[PDB]
Amino acid sequence: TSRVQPIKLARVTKVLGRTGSQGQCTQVRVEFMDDTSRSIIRNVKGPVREGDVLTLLESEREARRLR
Amino acid sequence: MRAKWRKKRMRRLKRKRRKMRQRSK
Amino acid sequence: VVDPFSKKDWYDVKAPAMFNIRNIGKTLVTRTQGTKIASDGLKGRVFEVSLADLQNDEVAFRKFKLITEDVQGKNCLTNFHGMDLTRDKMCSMVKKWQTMIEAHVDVKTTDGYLLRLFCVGFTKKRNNQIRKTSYAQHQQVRQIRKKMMEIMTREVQTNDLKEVVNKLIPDSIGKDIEKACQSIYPLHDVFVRKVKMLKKPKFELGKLMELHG
Amino acid sequence: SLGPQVAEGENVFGVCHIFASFNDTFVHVTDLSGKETICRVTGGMKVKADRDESSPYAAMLAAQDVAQRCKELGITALHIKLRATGGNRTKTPGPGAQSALRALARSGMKIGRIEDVTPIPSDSTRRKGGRRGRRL
Amino acid sequence: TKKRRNNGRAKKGRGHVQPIRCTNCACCVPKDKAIKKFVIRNIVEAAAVRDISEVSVFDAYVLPKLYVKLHYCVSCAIHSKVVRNRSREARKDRTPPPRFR
RNA sequence: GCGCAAGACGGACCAGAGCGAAAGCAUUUGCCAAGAAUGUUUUCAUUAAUCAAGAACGAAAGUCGGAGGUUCGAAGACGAUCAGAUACCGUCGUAGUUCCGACCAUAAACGAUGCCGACCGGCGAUGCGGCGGCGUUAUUCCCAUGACCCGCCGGGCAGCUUCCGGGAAACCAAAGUCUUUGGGUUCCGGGGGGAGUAUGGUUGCAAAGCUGAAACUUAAAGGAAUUUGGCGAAGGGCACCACC
Ligand SMILES: [Zn+2]
Repeated sequence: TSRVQPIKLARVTKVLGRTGSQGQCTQVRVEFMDDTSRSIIRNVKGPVREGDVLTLLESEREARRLR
Repeated sequence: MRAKWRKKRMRRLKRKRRKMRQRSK
Repeated sequence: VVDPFSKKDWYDVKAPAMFNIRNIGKTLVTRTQGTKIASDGLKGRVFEVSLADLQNDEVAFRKFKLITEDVQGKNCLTNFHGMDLTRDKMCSMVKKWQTMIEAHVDVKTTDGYLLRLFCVGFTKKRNNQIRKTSYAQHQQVRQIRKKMMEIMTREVQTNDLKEVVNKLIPDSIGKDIEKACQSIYPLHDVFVRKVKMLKKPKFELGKLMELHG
Repeated sequence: SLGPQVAEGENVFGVCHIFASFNDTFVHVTDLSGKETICRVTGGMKVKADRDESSPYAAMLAAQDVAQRCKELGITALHIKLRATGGNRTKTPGPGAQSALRALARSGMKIGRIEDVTPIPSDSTRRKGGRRGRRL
Repeated sequence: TKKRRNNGRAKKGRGHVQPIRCTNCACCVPKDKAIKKFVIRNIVEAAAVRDISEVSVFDAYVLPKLYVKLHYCVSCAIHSKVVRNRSREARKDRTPPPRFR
């Protein structure tokens, strides 16, 4: 690896439709706090609302479709 | 057996019959 | 294994004085030891640079080729090697329901430099036009191409390298092409797509020195 | 890496070629000439199984490694030369070009002109495969 | 029976056209029969444009575009779901599919 | 990244556009020869239409003799896949693919629709040639030419629509003017299989091409369309006798 990445935390804003082969995960718009205009879309499973935050180990991947 | 491969098999049989006829003159 | 970039010096590449911006960037080469002289690695090198990085109030869809010839000290004096166009406009000007005219010439300047100019021309659709075809006859295309060849032949035979590459910075050749082909059929996008050289004469130090001011 | 330059007056410009295919990504960095390179890191050097060579994560790791090595050397700005497989095979770039470019953008470098250098031919050479193509 | 008014292609007085190759496959298909798709794309996709403009030295830098032309064999086109089968009454619709964004 | 050498090909422009009897034809320019349509108050006066015998051209593959062989690639050599896999897939690779000279005359050579000629509705368009007209442009005046716009005529590739009409229907402005049955003319089919097979003739270096039966066996083989049907077909929903 030769590098350590700090743990980045970010707040979701809007929940899209549920994706996955078995439909086990949701798709949300994940928005950071280092810049107020930096909002990405990632994949998260479990019950997700609008307002809770997420813990992001790897903060530069976008979302994914059914494949 | 479709028509083209039947034609190819018939051609091979015709070649064998022609060869045995010309060698059995 | 020893670090290979301990023997690398950042040189300076210099545009000729006929351009506005002189400093292009920086390159590097291994030091001299035996069979590898440091000046040889900068002998043949082609720089694909942009036009808006070369000039100030000019467009950004044209590119130029600059070749180094000799180094004096820590400076790489460059020379004209060719003119190209960006691929984005090259596949953005082409559209359906229109035709193309292309001409290529083997013209030589008034000095010992021989060029090869390529040109492309497209179709203008009129403002009050309802027809979507916008095609043309074949003899009109031949006449437009003939106008292109005589314009490109006429305008560079009386001039040298400095004057033709000074004319290459605007589109005056393309403007004269699209103004000559007005009574035949209208053209809306005329540009010089490519410039190539075939004949290279004996190198002269004084001509390159006077090319840099 | 060293010289009489200053880090505040100007910036060092290089040219990076991104070969993206559907099998591997080549995150290459050359000088302004393009003749002599700085470091060449490929997407297969990071992952172990080749199925992850076409993954965007391998291209991000290779781009981050070559970008940290280049900004350790002292090159700050890059000119993009994106290139697909080209020829008669495929005109569409690979899946790792976007991830490699984003990893170069997020590493702290600077980005100049962007252009595509995919070798499109003038209908030259017969393609790989028969008249009926690949059957699957 | 006769499925279409034409023969699934666009030759009326020619008899022969030059062949082209598929993109997903290597199938030799005639030019006027293949389902062309001239897609217009750019370098970055939706959200990397902000990061590119933040890292771009030139202010108000216009982004380039990628122009390729895609030729498909009809089996590889239907398997890629770019064209779908239609009903017998609604087959005779030569209008293009509507674009919105 | 800079150059060299060889062979092949002509992308985007390229369309239900053009030419050609058909097979077919796409880098710029030069030369030779031919042709449709348009224009004509020119020329001859029935020279016309279809066609046994015969004649020209005829994709790719195949054969003989050369030069050349970049890529692709029958046969072959392997690696996986699989119960078997000398198949789909992947890597090499001989003939062949390219050019010349001599052959054969075969295609779903298909618009699966012979050629000539008369009649029989409408509409928007396209390519060519000719005719007429408000306007804009080749910078401001005039005329002719090109470029737009508005219409007409003739030939053609097509398209939309119609309860002309036809058909078993799919459909066709011809596949209409057909029992209210006759415009001229060439070729060609009498249930299916045997069979495009055997012999004979002819042609070809060869492979094969043309001509082409019979005994015997069979009550069906087929064309169009309708309704649940099944799709390892597509588009939307549902179920803890399904899954997460
Ligand atoms: Zn395909």
